[PDB]
Amino acid sequence: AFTGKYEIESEKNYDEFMKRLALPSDAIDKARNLKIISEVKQDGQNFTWSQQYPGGHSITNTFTIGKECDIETIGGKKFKATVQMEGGKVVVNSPNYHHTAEIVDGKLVEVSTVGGVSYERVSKKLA
Repeated sequence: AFTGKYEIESEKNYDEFMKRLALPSDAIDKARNLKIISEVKQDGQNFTWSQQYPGGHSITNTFTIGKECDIETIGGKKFKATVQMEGGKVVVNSPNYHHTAEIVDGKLVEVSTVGGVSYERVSKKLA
């Protein structure tokens, strides 16, 4: 039930996640809260997701419910994944990039996780 604009206003664990994720120090330090606008669109059961740092970099993805998709989150780490959806909550699972998203209380809740360290994150809606 995404289909809308979203703003991201907080994350939790950009030091432990990033240590393992593997970014150089300057990138880690600025990421602390380089703010991001997020947005999603859907056709029938084909989702089109989009997170955008104002900076040149962006994390755009596109995937189907059920069936199968591929992800390339930060860079040089293409994955394969069988997105599924259960309740009003999408999940995705990858060799080393679990991810999920959720709608509750007219808000968008979201996570990313890597077999040990999690990176819960939350977002506002604006459409």
